[PDB]
Amino acid sequence: TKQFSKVVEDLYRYVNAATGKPAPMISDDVYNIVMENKDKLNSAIVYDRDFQYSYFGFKTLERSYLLRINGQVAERPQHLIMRVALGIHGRDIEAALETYNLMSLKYFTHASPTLFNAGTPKPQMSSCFLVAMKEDSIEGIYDTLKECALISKTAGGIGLHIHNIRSTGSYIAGTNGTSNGLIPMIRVFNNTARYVAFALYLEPWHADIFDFIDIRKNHGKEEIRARDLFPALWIPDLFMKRVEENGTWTLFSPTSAPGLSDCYGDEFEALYTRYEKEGRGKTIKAQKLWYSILEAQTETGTPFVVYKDACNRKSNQKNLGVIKSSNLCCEIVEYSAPDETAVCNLASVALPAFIETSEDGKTSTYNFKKLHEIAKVVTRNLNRVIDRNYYPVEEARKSNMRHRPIALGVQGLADTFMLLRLPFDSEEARLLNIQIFETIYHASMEASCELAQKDGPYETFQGSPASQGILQFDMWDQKPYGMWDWDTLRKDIMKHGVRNSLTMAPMPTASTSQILGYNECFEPVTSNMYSFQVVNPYLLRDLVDLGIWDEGMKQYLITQNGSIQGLPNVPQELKDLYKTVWEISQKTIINMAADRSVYIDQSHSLNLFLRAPTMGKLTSMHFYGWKKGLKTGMYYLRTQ
Amino acid sequence: TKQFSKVVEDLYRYVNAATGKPAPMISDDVYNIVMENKDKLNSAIVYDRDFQYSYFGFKTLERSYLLRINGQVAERPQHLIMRVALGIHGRDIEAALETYNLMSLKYFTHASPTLFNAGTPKPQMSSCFLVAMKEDSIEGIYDTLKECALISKTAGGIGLHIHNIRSTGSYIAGTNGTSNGLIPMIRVFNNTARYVAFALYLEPWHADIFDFIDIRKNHGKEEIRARDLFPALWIPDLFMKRVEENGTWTLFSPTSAPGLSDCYGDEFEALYTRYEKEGRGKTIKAQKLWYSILEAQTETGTPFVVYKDACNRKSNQKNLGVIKSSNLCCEIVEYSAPDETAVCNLASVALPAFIETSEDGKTSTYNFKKLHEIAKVVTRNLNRVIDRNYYPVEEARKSNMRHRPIALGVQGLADTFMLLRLPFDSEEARLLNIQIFETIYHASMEASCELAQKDGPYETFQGSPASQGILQFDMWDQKPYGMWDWDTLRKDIMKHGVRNSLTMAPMPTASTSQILGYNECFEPVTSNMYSFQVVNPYLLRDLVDLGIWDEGMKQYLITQNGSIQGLPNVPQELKDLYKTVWEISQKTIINMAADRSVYIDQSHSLNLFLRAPTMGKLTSMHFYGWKKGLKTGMYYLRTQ
Amino acid sequence: FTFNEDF
Amino acid sequence: FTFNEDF
Ligand SMILES: Cc1cn([C@H]2C[C@H](O)[C@@H](COP(=O)(O)OP(=O)(O)OP(=O)(O)O)O2)c(=O)[nH]c1=O
Ligand SMILES: Cc1cn([C@H]2C[C@H](O)[C@@H](COP(=O)(O)OP(=O)(O)OP(=O)(O)O)O2)c(=O)[nH]c1=O
Ligand SMILES: [Mg+2]
Ligand SMILES: [Mg+2]
Repeated sequence: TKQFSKVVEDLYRYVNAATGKPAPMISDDVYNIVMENKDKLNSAIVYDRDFQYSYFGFKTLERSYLLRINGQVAERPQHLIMRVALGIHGRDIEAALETYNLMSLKYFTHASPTLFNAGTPKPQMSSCFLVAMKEDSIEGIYDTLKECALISKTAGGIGLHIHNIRSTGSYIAGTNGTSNGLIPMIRVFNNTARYVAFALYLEPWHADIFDFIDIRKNHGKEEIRARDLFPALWIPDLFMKRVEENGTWTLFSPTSAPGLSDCYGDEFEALYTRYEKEGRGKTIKAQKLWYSILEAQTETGTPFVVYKDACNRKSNQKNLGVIKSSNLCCEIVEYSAPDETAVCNLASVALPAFIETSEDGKTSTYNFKKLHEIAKVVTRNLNRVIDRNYYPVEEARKSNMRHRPIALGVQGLADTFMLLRLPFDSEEARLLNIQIFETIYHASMEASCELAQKDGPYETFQGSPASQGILQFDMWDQKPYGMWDWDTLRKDIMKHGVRNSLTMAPMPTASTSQILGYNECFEPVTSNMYSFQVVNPYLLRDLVDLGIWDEGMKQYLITQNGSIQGLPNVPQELKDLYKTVWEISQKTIINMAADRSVYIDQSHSLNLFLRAPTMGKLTSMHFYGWKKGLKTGMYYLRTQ
Repeated sequence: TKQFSKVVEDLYRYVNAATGKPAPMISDDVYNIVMENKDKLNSAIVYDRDFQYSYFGFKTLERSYLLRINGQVAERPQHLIMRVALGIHGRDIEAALETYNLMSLKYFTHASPTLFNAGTPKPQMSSCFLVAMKEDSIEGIYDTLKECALISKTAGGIGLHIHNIRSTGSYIAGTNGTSNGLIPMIRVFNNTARYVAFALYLEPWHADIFDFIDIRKNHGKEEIRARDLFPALWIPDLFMKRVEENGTWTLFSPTSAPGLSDCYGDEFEALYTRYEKEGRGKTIKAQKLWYSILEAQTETGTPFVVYKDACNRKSNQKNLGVIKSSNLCCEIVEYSAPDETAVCNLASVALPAFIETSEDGKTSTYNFKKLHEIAKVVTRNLNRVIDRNYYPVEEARKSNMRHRPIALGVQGLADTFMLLRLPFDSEEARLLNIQIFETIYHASMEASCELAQKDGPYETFQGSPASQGILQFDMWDQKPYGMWDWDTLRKDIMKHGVRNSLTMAPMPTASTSQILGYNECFEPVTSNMYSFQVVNPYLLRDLVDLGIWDEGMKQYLITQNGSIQGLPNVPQELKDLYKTVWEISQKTIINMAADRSVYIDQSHSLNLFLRAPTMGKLTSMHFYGWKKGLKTGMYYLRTQ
Repeated sequence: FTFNEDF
Repeated sequence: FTFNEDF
């Protein structure tokens, strides 16, 4: 239509012809805003920026993001972006226009649900939810089920923790019967998910643990499986110790050993230890469970591994109570309770947008000042999203409004390293990683402090680590790299507060990185060849600058896993620079994750890749991340 | 232990050793009653009556009814009976002692759940529940699901009606998606039933009807089935007309044709007809659906057939609103709503207990006066049960307390006919059937009127048919057979009310008839041979009185379907008297069901038996019951 | 379809 | 089980 206000007209007046029901695609609110500002809004759009995408990147928007009329695309990309900008900012036209420009130029983007839903009548802009199992009763299980069903009407993922449901064989008052345990109850939630993804969180001392970790096994032992949901372990340090030292581990039903999931560290160890001596559970060899874990991971990629004590000891939300899960993708570490369902408010900064080639020659630099700036903008966007969001359930509204947690992420890390000619595993990639995550943390906390000065600190700020001057890297007992002035930031925080309980959680970017044409989040390249036929564009240009690219190359690069090691007409500096993730030591991956993590409020989704997997390599890879103090030891195990 | 008060002591003080939790088997209430009356109670028991059972009848009590300690029977049958008597009557010791004697002598019994649960701490004495689907929304579906889960913690069946859930393809506001329809939602309830029987009720104009009636088909078209639940049709007369006259039938989604399940008879016809002309649905040939129905029944025995208009036009509960289902077994016709879940309060009168052989010779008579009397006792028991019952959900408490419906049944009809030497199909069996059901209706309504004089009429009595002098047989436009004075009864009812909205619903007796050694309810014998090796005892004695019984008979009777037609050394009077249900015309079965039904408040479970089934026989058998004014046209189709 | 038969 | 390896 080439006129934003007109496509807003069409989308707003849309009527479902099949039924005769008016089916508005835009909220009253955002429609009134567009009309009262139609000239400023319409002439702000730079339609030239629609060509600033790729083919497969534009096709991702076209296939799934751009609003449609009669199955016909009704929005151009600039319209979608301006819709999202207004959906976020409402009446703040100048804030909207800035977000429009920065997003359209590709400095950052917002998570899928924001892009779908910003500026529509039910604007559910948040990626995921962390649900507490409400109580160990039919009532609690079915109240929780209803809530998960309600959450799934507008979709976005669910992380659900079930440490409190009594295991198989457990006694039930007023009946001859005993509990069926977890698996049967998991099958109820699976079925609801199917009717209307799910991650399930459990502590490894739970007596149904062996069955739980095989939830995704292929060999179908009938009604003891549930493929559809993802198991995630919530691992206490004691577990890992016992495995390392080859000792024992005791399985309990939470009704015979209550409170285990309501404490952590030493208080857990003491309470767990007392329960073991009172013969309340069933003892086995720690390594028997360990073995079963790694078999499940080797075969299914699951369960995920997130360290409970690391999460809780190093969370600014520790004044709230004990955090009992993470989320679907293993980056969110936010408190939940029967009446508080934690929400993920996500957006990603495009890291390559800050590469500048300044003062002639091959020299490119990285603009940390512009990064600091854009991270400040996204932090403010994300706060606007807390408030303007549609909450599918009241538990989620209560959680978000009370603690106001935010999750800033990144995309194009690998892209950034490659454009700057840095091998992922170099000392220069290692330093740039630290600096980026430092500036993003400093900027988000600075912007959040500004917000606290304007609107007050979040309700639960007092008594929090941040209020006592304890920032994230402090909880790792480190000094910050020191590109930014932390003293002054910390001073202002203790004086004024921050608006957000939490700020950082580098997530799986997935389809929001496909649109901008960057590699997923903070990962390296899985292949120098994706899909059709597309080779790594940075690699492709280097092979064309040596004049060696042709068809006697496209074949090779295909039937060779997208790898370039072992190509004879290829300089060593190129091999170093375009290692596949299978070709990078996972020790380097974990080291670099440990570096950035001192600057991460929450966690981050650490996918791990093992070429020639053995139970010994996996065990070592796990204990390495664990001794590194990682919160998320592992998202998916990818293999072979 | 031979001492009731002592076994009450043991059961009350029971402790679950595995857990250390005190697990009382008796309520505080009933325990205090036993102790304060221990001498009267203990010396009332006649332990000689434990031998007044059969082997397989005692074994039914032993296997499943008698309370147990460490998996060891802790109650003798007289203890169980005295427990039930006290559970029903509480402080009314003289009422308890009467029920004790009458039950122990085997004049009547109570439904399974009463026998299990009477006098225990959660005394859930009611057989089944009729649940309304609360609303066409995720909220309503999941509130309904929770309620069904709650009901299943203490078991007893569920009849659930789902006429209000929108069908496959139906529009949903705020989404690109359309509804999955009924089958997927049925699979959610199936799974809950499995986790924690179910009958499902639907009107045949619902657009998912074809899939609904095949819910139990063997050939497993994956996730479109749900074997576990029973489909039951709620058939409007218009449907049957259209099939008979070979015309059309229109399928609607209740959102495009709302209110159809909230009217009946002519008002339905008018509203259905208007919707058909407004082109709101999809027209097909009535006989296409009909055909599909009979294929499903022939193959699975389901769906059940209950006539909506017959049920509603002839219900004393019609002042409440429109009745939208029956129950699991197809005898209950009671109103339900989102906040009122109808309850089945069941007990069966043992019909053979009234056969008397008076003034020498072969002459036995039937004591209708003693029948009238015992029916009066059971009516009062059943009212005590309304009040002393534990309700698993509030919807059910509200329903029972407000309208106080009761369901008296029978067992040993066939037994009665055979002991009196009457062929099931004789004019004398036809008259005795009418007389029995007349006296039971007269007695229950008389006792209920007495109760209304003592405690007031039920809350919804005014504006009801009964309050305008319209009794059940009146609604069939018949004169009562007239063994009892109806004028005087009707007069007292209009003056004083009745305590119960409803009184009669001859049900499947099942395991409560196995204990007393009688044939199921109002059915004839399926075989003259059950199970081991037991021949019909009345048949067995007649073959021994001709001296022909041996092993060259036990073989025959086994490999011959338990039939005696086509045995040469067997008199014609015997063949007539011991016809198998396969050998009795189903026309006679339906005629006799139509006779008693003028005296039935609710409905009765009419199982039908077809020897050499054809689509034509089944169609005829259906239309015959339908033109007979039957409420329940068919419970299960048994075949072959 | 046949309505009126011996069953 | 072996904790300390080349991965
Ligand atoms: C009723 C029921 C419960 N359960 C599980 C669900 C919960 O995890 C647990 C408790 O159910 P509850 O509904 O809490 O049962 P209850 O109230 O009788 O509790 P208690 O035993 O303490 O007296 O048992 C089943 O697995 N199957 C069942 O049929
Ligand atoms: C959300 C959802 C609903 N349904 C069904 C359940 C109900 O029968 C029906 C309505 O769901 P509702 O929860 O009532 O959806 P809604 O509030 O958006 O209602 P409406 O369309 O009128 O605006 O759709 C599905 O089958 N699958 C789904 O994912
Ligand atoms: Mg409980
Ligand atoms: Mg709705």
